[PDB]
Amino acid sequence: RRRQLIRQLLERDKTPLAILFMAAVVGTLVGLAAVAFDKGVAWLQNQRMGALVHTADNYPLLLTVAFLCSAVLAMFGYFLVRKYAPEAGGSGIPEIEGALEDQRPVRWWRVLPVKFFGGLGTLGGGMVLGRDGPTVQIGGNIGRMVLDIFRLKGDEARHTLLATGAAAGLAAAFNAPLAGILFIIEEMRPQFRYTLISIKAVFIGVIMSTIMYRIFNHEVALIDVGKLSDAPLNTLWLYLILGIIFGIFGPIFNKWVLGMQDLLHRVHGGNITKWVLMGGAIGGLCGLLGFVAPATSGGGFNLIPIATAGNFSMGMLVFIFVARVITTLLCFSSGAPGGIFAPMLALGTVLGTAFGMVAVELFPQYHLEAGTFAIAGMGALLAASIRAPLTGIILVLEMTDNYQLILPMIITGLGATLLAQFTGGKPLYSAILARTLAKQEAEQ
Amino acid sequence: EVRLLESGGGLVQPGGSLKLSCAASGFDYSRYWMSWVRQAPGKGLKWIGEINPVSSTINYTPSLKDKFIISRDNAKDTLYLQISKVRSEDTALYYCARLYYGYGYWYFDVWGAGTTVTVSSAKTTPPSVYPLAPGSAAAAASMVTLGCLVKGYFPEPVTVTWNSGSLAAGVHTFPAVLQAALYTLSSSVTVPSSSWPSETVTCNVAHPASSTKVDKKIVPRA
Amino acid sequence: DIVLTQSPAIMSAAPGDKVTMTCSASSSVSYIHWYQQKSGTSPKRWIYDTSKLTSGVPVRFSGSGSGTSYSLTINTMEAEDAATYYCQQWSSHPQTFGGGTKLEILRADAAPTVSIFPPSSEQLTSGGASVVCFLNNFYPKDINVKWKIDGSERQNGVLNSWTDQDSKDSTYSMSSTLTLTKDEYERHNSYTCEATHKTSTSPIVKSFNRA
Ligand SMILES: [Br-]
Ligand SMILES: [Br-]
Repeated sequence: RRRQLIRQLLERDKTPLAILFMAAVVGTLVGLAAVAFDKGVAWLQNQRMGALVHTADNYPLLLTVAFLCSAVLAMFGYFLVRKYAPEAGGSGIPEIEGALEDQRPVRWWRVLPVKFFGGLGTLGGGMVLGRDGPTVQIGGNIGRMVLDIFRLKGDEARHTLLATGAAAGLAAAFNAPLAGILFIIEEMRPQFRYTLISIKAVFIGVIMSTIMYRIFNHEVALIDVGKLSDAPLNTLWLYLILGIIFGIFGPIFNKWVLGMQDLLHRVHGGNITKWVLMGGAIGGLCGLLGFVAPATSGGGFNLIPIATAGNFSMGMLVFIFVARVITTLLCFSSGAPGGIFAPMLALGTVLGTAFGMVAVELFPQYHLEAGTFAIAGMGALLAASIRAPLTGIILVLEMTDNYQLILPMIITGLGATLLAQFTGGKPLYSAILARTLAKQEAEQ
Repeated sequence: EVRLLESGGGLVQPGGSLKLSCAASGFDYSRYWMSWVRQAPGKGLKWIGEINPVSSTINYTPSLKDKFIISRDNAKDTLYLQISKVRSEDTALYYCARLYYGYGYWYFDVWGAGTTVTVSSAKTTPPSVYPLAPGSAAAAASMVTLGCLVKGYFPEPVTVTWNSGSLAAGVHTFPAVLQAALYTLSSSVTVPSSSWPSETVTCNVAHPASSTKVDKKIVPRA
Repeated sequence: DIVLTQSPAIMSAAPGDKVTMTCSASSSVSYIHWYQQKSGTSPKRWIYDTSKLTSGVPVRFSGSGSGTSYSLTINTMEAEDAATYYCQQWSSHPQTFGGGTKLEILRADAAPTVSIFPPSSEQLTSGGASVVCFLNNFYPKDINVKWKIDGSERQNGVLNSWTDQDSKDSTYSMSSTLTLTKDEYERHNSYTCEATHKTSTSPIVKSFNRA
């Protein structure tokens, strides 16, 4: 196939000007889509705060106006999903992945409104859910929307504009341009066959998306953790150990989300009214725990700078880790709309800080900072559970800007993904697609 | 250049306290751990303690509750050591050192000049400075040896220079020996027979502890 | 904690000659460091991580070893190599230095240039009499000094003080001072000072008589 290759080589990277321009417009909208979405989640979280002030005397009435407010917004978001778009539940990265395998539809006329307003209810109630899910699915659909509207033809355009949608989606969610592109490249594309996703174009959409976000967000970063200490060569072995610890935890955590989907499905059976009521109680438990014990609730981005700085005790870290494991399962496995990425950063940090603590006390000759162990453990639940480690690394590299820690971050991450493989575990997004594609047939 | 300049060390009474101070110049003093090492007279280098840049972990040698107190003023580019209930064990030369690493086994990267801490009940006393000229019927050879004896001062140190440091070849100043809570030492200057007594040789001593600056002329005897 | 004992506590060696000290640990130890202290100067980091020369450290220097034994070494010793070399460990915590190994030049024997001095008229006036005797510029450092007052040995009131090996000529020097009261000093007439070295069987008498 030599004369064919010589021909193909000379024709490499000639993306059609039409997809390059349409990549620009998809990114722009997904940036605005995300920006609007973030600002809207923030405004609800504020309103919820301003309510606990008007009622700050009567602590029982306080705990009551805190539970109901998060339940009402949660139910509103559960209902918006079952009634009008049932595949905008949970994260939604499984669906956009399916859409690229051409096994699942992109119902953009339904989910764009369902995910945005439904997410605003669940995220803005302070449930344990990420902006990733929503902005990545919203942005995938926005990519379809413009494919239809301009009726571009070809596989290239469908797969590309679908892809640069999800990419611009994840970049604008974490101010993470590289992490978006690397999410498509390592995790989102169809994994068992060739594809025509133009990468030059996924880049143009990511650029545009991230500029939109910078237009409404500058001067403040999502995670400010400062510049930590370096890691000396004789320390590396301790990071490879930490990864091993994650690689056995990753797959255990996968099992729990899947079974909790089942365990919570038994609660409503399928019934659009039991289900919504359940997420009212779930969201309401979150709105309560957000007043009485904040670090056990919310997206988790708030407690990461605190945990890195060693400002929690080892006893608090154990508490938070158990509780947050619980409320991540209650909130993500229920199917409420919203991602799992962001709370897997939290879980990974808290566990990483605690291991840093013990390593400090066992080895003073090493001159450790426990913060460097949290920063290696931020991308480690990503790597051990959803098995996209090169994305967690470049995500965590981008959000915390401690390049000097690249080696122990890589090293922890391969340890987590190698022990996840070898202890018999499955990439979380793919084992959700499979159970979804395996019922979209078992009905026959 | 990278400079460590510690100060504060002098004469203290047993059971007293002192606060040493190290002044870092010419590098980003943050981001480094700092450490203190002390060297008892004619003995080995011993580690006191260390402090990390955010002052969040401070370790000290297996020694005593509030004996040592290391702290740092990252804004002032200065590192501090407080010694309490001072024993005579603590009479030593104190070093301030910056810490680094290679393969990760930490070394003492840059040391400073030191400051000396003297712990004694004995009181400051200025030296009496006496000239040593050669005897009346001396064997006037090619080289003539002069001296001056610095007797009965406390504490260490005295500095001895000859003709304000011009006469520099052939001088020796011996170690002071301590007896009955006072110090004595003497300095030798060898010159050629043509220098003395034709020109003037002078012995200049300074004991700062006691604000003593004195010049003693060496004149011939009899 | 981990105790480090350096082997030739003191030693001498000619220029252009091959020097080797030792560091030895009570337990197992990894990646030792070495510091060079000259008299009057801050310790200098000399070698680190068992083997690595610091920037400046001339290449004749070199370290080696494993586990519980290490070493420093100078292929061709120079003049400026004379100092104390402290080994130091932090493989374990806390860290520990070694006792020291003093390196001095070796040279041709030289005999002491002896000098004797009578108490100054000034010291006398205030009431004491100290007789000073300089033993100057000899090698090796071993010497003995004896005092005679009207030709009789005297042991009380004598204090001696050697210099550190010299910079320029790498000899020693040493003073001995006999202190009496002006009273006791005037009872007697001949004070003598006898330097008993290795470079002769016959001591070097210097003395003076008050007349
Ligand atoms: Br999902
Ligand atoms: Br988030």
